[PDB]
Formats: sequence, structure tokens, C-alpha cells
Amino acid sequence: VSHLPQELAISQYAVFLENITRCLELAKEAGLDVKTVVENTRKKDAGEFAHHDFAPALDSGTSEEDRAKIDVIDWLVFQRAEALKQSNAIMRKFLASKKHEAAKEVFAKIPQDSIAEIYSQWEEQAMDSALPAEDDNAIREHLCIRAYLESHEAFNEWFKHINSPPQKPTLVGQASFTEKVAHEHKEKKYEMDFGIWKGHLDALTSDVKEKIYNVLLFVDGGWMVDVREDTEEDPERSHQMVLLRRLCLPMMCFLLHTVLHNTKQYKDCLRLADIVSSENQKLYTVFSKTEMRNLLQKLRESSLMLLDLQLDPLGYEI
Amino acid sequence: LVQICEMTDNQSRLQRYMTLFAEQNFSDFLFRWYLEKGKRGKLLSQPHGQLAAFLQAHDHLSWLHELNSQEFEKAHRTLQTLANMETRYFCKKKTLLGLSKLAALASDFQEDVLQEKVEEIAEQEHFLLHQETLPKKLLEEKQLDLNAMPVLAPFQLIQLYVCEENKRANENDFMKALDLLEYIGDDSEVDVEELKLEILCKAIKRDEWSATDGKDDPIEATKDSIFVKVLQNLLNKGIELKGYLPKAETLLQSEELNSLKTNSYFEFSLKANYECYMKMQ
Repeated sequence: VSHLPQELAISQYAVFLENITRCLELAKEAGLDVKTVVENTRKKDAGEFAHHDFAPALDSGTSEEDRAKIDVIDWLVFQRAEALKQSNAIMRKFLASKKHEAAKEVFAKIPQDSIAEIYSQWEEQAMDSALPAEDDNAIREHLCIRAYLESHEAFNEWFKHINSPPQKPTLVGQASFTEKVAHEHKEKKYEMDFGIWKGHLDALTSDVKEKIYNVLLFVDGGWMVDVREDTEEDPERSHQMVLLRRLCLPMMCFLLHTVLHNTKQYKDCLRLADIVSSENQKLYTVFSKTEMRNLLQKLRESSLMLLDLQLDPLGYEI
Repeated sequence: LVQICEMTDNQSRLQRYMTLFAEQNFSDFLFRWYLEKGKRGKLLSQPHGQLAAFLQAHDHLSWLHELNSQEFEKAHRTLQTLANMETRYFCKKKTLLGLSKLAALASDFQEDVLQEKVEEIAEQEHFLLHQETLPKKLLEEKQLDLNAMPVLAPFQLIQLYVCEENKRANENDFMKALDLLEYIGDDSEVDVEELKLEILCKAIKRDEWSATDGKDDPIEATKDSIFVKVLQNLLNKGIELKGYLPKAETLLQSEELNSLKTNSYFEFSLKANYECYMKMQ
């Protein structure tokens, strides 16, 4: 088949496909000796059209594409630059639909060492020279995606914990002397558990807060912003990066405000206005005017609780 | 009576219904509110009630009932007004402007009005940024609280950039202390060209003019570098760069060098470098 040009790709897959489901791998390599990213792109295009009939919802094809990228990443980890770049593209579609488990399933198919192997030089300045503009951005985008993913992992754990507080001891009015003592013990045990459920909460609060700041104040240019400006034109990716900022930076700020308000950190809630308006990040440009007003009504709620505690609107002493 | 009954309850639907069917009760209800300062018209005395207070947000109660009613544009005006009167705490003045700006960006201003608000704000951020950039050497030397204290002016910044206390003061610190001269106000009153000398003279004191084996030691490595940093290649920018270093003085400089007692050390390479600064220019 290799002798004849038309069978250059298909023959390898068929021989390779049966074997995969070692020596067989070596044989496949030999046969190859006797592109892939482009083929994947073509497949994606076919899926987007699929000729006359296209499914209204999903299905599997998006999931199938995610499986293919994770498989190539494992295969690449064992084309790793292309595997990472395609993985980012698949995850960008899943992030826009908030399919965090789908994005994470793809993320773990990427080998944990992929970043280290892709580099051509140990020294950072000489790495920049050889590393194409496509690859610098793809390494940064993947870490931006991980920073976003970690900020929903820790939030869902924290949010699970905020909805499991210890319940108050049930009161038996007109109690027997037996029930009185059992109650005195149940009351005392509750007054231990509520301190721990604050203790675990304060640790989960500190950790979830840090992750949210790592996304909102993303080092070296802001979240989902390319640092390398010499790449070829990709309007599908660049407009996706702008969109991901506008769907997820408003959402992450609202979640942080909810975390700070729930733990009573009202002074820090109001300092979200400094973070958002900041000319250093320009986060105010990723919000709609409606979302800004909705933040301003959230901040006024935190301010009320500060007045109830005897302080000024911004949590300074009167 | 009826106006204080509508105020003890949560019925500002009643004080709206009272002003709806009345002759001049609007000019009365506002003047009845002001006389009753801290007596009636409070939203902190009231807990339906929120709705009534919001009516009670008409005029003076806008900062709280106005945020509640989502009047972002009104909140921006009061947040800026509070930021201006703020003198007691620097950290708070910074926070109020941030909040004011976030309130205006999240409001429904036309793009033109929004541009005017963010431009007038950019000026306020510009002056504040001077007190923000105060060096962390001098703030521990003058034993100053980090946030629980007051801000600064180009004079204070220029003088603090060049203090003996600023030990690692390099080309950038002096360059930025010559950038802060266009931020003054009343240039002939506060002495522009006196400071222009004070700085270029401490720009030589830090250099340290020395001698190695009977030969001149050009310490002026910072003075050198600062005169390499004034020119932005404005020859190709169409600026008169040719003949545009007569900012610095010369005979007037050795007057200040005599005061420091350093004339004998540096006057050999002060003039020598001032020859290849007439060829550079």
C-alpha cells in the first residue's frame, strides 16, 4: 500500500488500528517510514457540516473530537505542539458552553509533562527565538485554561461545604430529666462542629479566593490574552479568546463577590471596584453596562452589612 | 401629621399618593424632610418598607436608595463628590474613585458622556498616582503608615526621588524626577530652574568623582546615562532636537558645586563631558 501514493495514510491506520486495541508499534513506525493536525481539522470541518444532515444538538462528535484530542495528546506525549494547540481549541468550545467536566477530561489527556518537552532550548530568551508564535500562545492559553478550571474546582468544593453546615440541636420542649442531659451533650457537641465548619471553611475560602485572583489578575497580560503578537491570522481563535473573557470574567467576579460576602469579608468586596476599574488590567471593558450595574448593586449589599457593624460604607472606622 | 404617618411606616406609596393629589406638597415634603433632619425621612429608621424608603430616596437618600434602585449614574456623582472632599485617608480616596469609576462604567451613560466621565477621572487617577509611587525607602525612614496616611505633589515626589535616603537611585529615578517638572503649576513662582540644578548636582554627588592612579575617573556614568536618555531620536520625529539641551546650566552649576565642596574633584570631566554634549546636541 505504501508503494502506492493514495494509501499513504489509510493503510497505516488500518494496520495500526487493529494492533492498538511495543512490537506492533515498531512495525507501524516501520510502515510509516516506508499532516495529522490538518486531517483532524478537516474532520472537525466535516462534523460542523456533515453534508446534508447535521444534528441539532451535539452529539458525540464534539465529545468524539475531545476524545480524539486527548488520545493524540497521550500519543503526542508518548505532534505535542499540535496536540496542545488542538486541545486548547476543543477546550475553548467547551468553556463557552461551561462543560467543565468535558474540558477537564480533555485537560487530563494532555500529558502533565507536555510543556517541558515542547521547548527547544533551556534558556528562556533563546526559547522565545525558536518557539513559534502559535506555540508561545498555546502554552499560555493552556495555563490560562488550567487557572480557570482550578477556580471552579475549589469553588464547587467550597460551595458544597457552605451547604453542609452543622444543624442546631433539636429542642424537646417539656423535656424529661433523661432528655435534658442528652440535649446538654448534643448542644455542646454542636458548639464544637460549628467551629470546625468555620475552620474548614476559612481554609477553603483562602484557597478559592487565591485561584479566583490568579484568573482575574492573570500575570503577564490578563486572562486569555496572547503575549506574542507575531502569529498568523486566526479570527476563530482570537474572537473566541475575546468571548471567553466576556462570559467568564463577569461570572468569576460575581462568584468572588458571593464568596467574600458569604464569609463576611465586606471590606474586600468593595475593593472589587478597584480591581475591575483598574487601568492595569482594564477588566471594566469585559463587562456589559447591565453587568456593571449588577456589580454595583452587589457592592451596595456588602456596604449595608458594614454599616450594621458600625463602620463607614467602605469598612473604615467612623 | 399625614406626612409623618407615611414616614413611620413602610408606605412611601402613600407619600407618592399624597404628592400625586396635592397643590405644592412636593415643595412641602422636601422642606419637611430637611427640618426633620435625623427625625423623619431616614431609611435607617425604617426597615414594603424598602419600597417606601426608595420613594424616600427621592433627593437626599439616593446614595443608598439610589444604589438599591440601580441608579448607577447618581451613585457615580456622589462617589466622586466624596472622593474630592476626602483628605483624611489616602486609601479611602483611592477606593471611592475606583467605586465611582466602576459605577459610571456599569451605568447607562451615552458613549460621549462616558468618555467625558472617564477622562475627568483619568486626571484624578493621574495626580493620585504620584502619591501612590512614593519610594519604600523613604516611607520607612519617615516612619509613615502604609495606607493609614496622606499623599503627594510633583515637588514632594521630585524631592523624595533625589533624597540621600534613596540609596540605589539610578538613571530612571532622576529621569522621572525631571519628568515631574511639567506637573508643577506657577513655574516662575516655585522656582523651576533652581530644582533643575538641585537634581543635576545630586546626580553628580552620587556619581562620586574619584581618580585611579593619577588619572580622571568618570563617575558620571549616571550623568552620562541621563543625557543619553533625554534624546528620543527626535531628529526623525521632526522636533528641533538640534540645540535642545540648553535646559541645563553651566557657570551657575559650579556655583552649587562650590557649596558642596566638590568643584576640585568633578570640574575636570564636567567640562570634558560638556564638550561631547555640544557635539551630541
